[PDB]
Amino acid sequence: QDLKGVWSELSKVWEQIDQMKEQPWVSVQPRKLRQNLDALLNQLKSFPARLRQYASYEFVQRLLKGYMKINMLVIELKSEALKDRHWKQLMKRLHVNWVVSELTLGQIWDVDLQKNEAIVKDVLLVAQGEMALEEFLKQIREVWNTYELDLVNYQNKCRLIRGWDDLFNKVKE
Amino acid sequence: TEALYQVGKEFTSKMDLEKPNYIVPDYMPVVYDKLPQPPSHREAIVNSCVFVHQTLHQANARLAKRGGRTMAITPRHYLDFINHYANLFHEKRSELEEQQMHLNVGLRKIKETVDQVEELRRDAKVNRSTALLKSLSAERERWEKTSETFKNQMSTIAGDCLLSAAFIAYAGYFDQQMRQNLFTTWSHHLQQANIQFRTDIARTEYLSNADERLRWQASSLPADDLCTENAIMLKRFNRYPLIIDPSGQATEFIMNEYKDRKITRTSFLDDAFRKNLESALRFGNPLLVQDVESYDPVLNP
Amino acid sequence: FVNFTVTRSSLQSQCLNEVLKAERPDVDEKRSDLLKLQGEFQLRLRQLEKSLLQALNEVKGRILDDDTIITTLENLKREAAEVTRKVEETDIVMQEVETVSQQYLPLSTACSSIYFTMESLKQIHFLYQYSLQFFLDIYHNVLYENPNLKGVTDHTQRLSIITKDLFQVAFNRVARGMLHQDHITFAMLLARIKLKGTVG
Amino acid sequence: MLEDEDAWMRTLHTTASNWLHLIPQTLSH
Repeated sequence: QDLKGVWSELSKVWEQIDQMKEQPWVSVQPRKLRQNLDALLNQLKSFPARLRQYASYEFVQRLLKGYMKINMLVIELKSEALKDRHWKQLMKRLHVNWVVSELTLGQIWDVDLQKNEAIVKDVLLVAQGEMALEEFLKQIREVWNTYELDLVNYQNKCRLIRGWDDLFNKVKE
Repeated sequence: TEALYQVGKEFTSKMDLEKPNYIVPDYMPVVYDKLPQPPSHREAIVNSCVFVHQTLHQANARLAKRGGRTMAITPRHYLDFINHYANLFHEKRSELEEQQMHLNVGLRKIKETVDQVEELRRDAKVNRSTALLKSLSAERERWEKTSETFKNQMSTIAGDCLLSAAFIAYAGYFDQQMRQNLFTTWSHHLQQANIQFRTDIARTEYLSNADERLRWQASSLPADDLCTENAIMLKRFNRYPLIIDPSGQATEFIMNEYKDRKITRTSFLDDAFRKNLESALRFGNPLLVQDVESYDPVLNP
Repeated sequence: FVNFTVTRSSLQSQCLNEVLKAERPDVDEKRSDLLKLQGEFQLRLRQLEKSLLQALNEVKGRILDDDTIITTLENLKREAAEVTRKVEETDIVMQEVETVSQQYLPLSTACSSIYFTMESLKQIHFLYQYSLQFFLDIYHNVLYENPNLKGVTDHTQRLSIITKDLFQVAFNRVARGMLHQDHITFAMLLARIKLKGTVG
Repeated sequence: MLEDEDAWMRTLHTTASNWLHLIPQTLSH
């Protein structure tokens, strides 16, 4: 009859975990996810000692502990560095056919991010490097699209260009 | 001492430094007066890890006493030492476990081959199978003893990594004589604490495979014990290195080693230094910066 | 920090290793073999087991093509015993190299003192600048291209001849690029170095 | 002592002590 008690007290935790898992991947905020997971773990810690002996409670506590442990990689997966190419690379390497618009937090959670941390680290490293190069090209585009040649009047005959040192220094850089 | 002890324990807690048969010494030397008593293996190892920092501070003070050029010792040296100790302990334990697993697989295959030749003896090729079996079983026995040796290697790994980890972290500026003096002091302190470590340790050999040494000698590495130890320090570094090379061989060595990665030369005195540093940091190519006597502070972060 | 700086002990070790390599190569082998009883020999011994296991299960009843696969198993039979002999003979060899190396140590100390004196020569005259390549070339001449060593096989005579030729060639090479006033000074320095290194 | 670096300050202490002892402490104006 204590099986009914542990199942009834664990049902609410299961509903909240599933509701979090059903959230679309775009709307996930990892800090809010950590807050919700911490609330769930503290709620689990308050169960009667009789329920805690069961394997189901240990399994659910271990599951939330694993989600907390991979919350770091979840934060890294919300990085703006990742693009369509990097999502394709993750899908190919992890052998998962995700749909980026339709992706949910649960699908990433149940995929063994803990075991496959090396692949995730490699892909996000490549994403960081490519983001660095992309933002450098963005800086070039913005600077040269917004650069105006300064002009200073010369004896009321015309305006000659001033700032050769700055222009040549920027071009050389 | 307490801060070093606590920051050591919580960084080396993930490591398996537990030995159920650690015979506590009758008289132990202690830097942390509040050590748990009788100390366990983890407690003794962390106390020795603090002994490394304390002895290095004493050595630097002694070098100042005799007029020698001293170098600042800071907590980051201790953090780098503990990080190197953890990485080295994990690497060596992983290597030994891989070798032991491969030898177990080899014993399985040797038993399989014994079964195959026994099947072939069920069938003048048959007579000489008595010789091949006489070889195979001997090889099997040999591999068995090899497996036994690996167990002893486990019992010796921890202290050995400590005596190497400190060497990678602390004694990089010192001369060869003081490097050996510090190593002997650390080894004596480890012996005093009953921590098991190899008696005749070769630092340059314990931290590098001969393929790497051959590759370094292929590059412009003057082949000496000090130069090999320095080359190791340029491989197992957590913090970026400062190469004091009046000869100039080490710069060429770094250049030849990282030529595949397209390393580029720069100096602080050069006018176009900051932009080259910006490019190297932005794109990830390795960099060598010369003339750090005029060290710019922009490189501090 | 990574210090690639020559010092007294570093040059002493380099010179001692060079002498052991040039004049007692057997001890050089027994020394390089004492630092190869660490990972090198055992790594090769099991890397041969890797090729053995590669060519041990490649069988379909053709293991006894001639009942001569033992050759591949004999190539590992030899080395193991050999690397089991050296592991057993690792205290005799260590004591032997220690005793033989201490004999050639005064030469190493003299070498370090001579080179550091040549480095000290800068503050006597601006021209008196000599690289470490200069001292090492002097030593290569004294050890390998020394005509006085030809026909001498006893090691003690070779060591004495090497020491005397080291002092002589160092003085000749340095003093050929010095003013006549300072020849006596450098000779006095070398005489003091030998007096430090002389026995009795 | 530029070649020799073993005690140099042990002798230099006595030498400087003797030099201080030799020079008079003050010169009256």
